[PDB]
Amino acid sequence: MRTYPVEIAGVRRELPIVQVGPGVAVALLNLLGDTELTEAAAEALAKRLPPEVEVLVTPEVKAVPLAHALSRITGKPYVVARKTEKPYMINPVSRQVLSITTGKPQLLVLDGADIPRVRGKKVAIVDDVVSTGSTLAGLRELIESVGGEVVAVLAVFTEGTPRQDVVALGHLPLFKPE
Amino acid sequence: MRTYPVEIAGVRRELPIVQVGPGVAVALLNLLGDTELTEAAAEALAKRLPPEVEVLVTPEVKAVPLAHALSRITGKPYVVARKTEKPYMINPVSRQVLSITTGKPQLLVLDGADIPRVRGKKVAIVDDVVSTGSTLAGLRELIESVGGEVVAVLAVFTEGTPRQDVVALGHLPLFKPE
Repeated sequence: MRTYPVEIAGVRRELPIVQVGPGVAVALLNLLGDTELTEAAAEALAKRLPPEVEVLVTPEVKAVPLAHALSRITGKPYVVARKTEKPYMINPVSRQVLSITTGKPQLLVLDGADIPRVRGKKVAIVDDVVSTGSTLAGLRELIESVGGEVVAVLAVFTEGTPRQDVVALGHLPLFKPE
Repeated sequence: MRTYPVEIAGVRRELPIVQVGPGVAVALLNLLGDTELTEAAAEALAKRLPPEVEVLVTPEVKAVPLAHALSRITGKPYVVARKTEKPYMINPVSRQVLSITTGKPQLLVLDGADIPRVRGKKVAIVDDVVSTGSTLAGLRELIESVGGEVVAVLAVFTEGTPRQDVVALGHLPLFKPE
C-alpha cells in the first residue's frame, strides 16, 4: 500500500507507509500533535492496565503525550527515557541499542533522578508502536538494571510478528515495499 | 539554599538550584514526569489564553506535556517544532538560531505537515521557561514566514529577565552556584 487505514478507539486515521531499511515498508504512527488520537488511545489502554503496575516508562518523545495522558487517567506516575544525556539529568544510566532504521549505535538513557521512581517498582513500558524487540529488550535491561521489574508492555500497535504479552489496541501488518 | 520553592495553582514544588553556565545556577523546572504539575500549569494558562488564539506552537520537548494538556483543555490543536529534522516530517521548513548556555548553533524546524495548521491562523507560542529569547524571535519568524500570526507567548515561568510580552505563571531569578 501507500497509506494504511486504521481505526483506534473510534478515531479514524490513514497512516503513511514509508521505506525504513534495505527496502522495507511500515505504516508510520505519529501521536505528536494528535491530541484526539492520543486521548483515545490512552483512555482505551488505561482500562487494560494491570492494577499492579506502579510506574510507566517510555523511550520515545512521540509517546510522551500518551504517557502523560495515561498517567492522568490511571494516577500512576510516568518516567521518560531519552536517546542521549540531557543537561537536566543527574547521573544517568545509559544502555546501548543498535537500530533497524540505520544499524547505527543508539543509546537509551535514564535520568539519575528517576531511579527512586523505578527502583523496587513494577513497571509497564509504554510506547507508541512496539516492533521486534531490540530497543524493547534494551529498555527493560535499562529499567531492570536500576531496580524495576517490567510486568507489562503497552502500545498503540504491535508490529511485524504478533506478540502475545503486549497490551496494544491494534496490530499493523508488514507490507510489500513497492 | 540548594532548592527554590515554587507554587502553581496550589501545587507546591521545590526546584533544585543547579548550575547551567560559567558562574550561573537556575531553578530547574521539568514537566517530563510531573503529571500533577503539568496539569496545574495547563489549567492556569487556559484561563489566561487570549481567546482569539487558534493554535499552540511549542519548540521544547520539555513542554510537550504542557502543550498537549493545553490542547485538551482548550480544544485548540498544538504543534511541536523541533531542533533537527525528523523522519516523520514532510517538507520541513528550517531556521537558524544561536542558543545560549551552549551558545553554539541550533536549528528550529517546522514540519511541512504542520504548515496548514498554522497558515492564516492566530498562534500562541508555548514554552516551559522563557529565559533568553534565542528561540523566541527565531520561532516567531519561522511561524510568520509560512503564514502564521504570533499573538501570544505562554510559559510557566519567566527567568532572569522579566519579559513582558510573555504570559507566565511565575518568575524565577538566577542564582549564585555554590
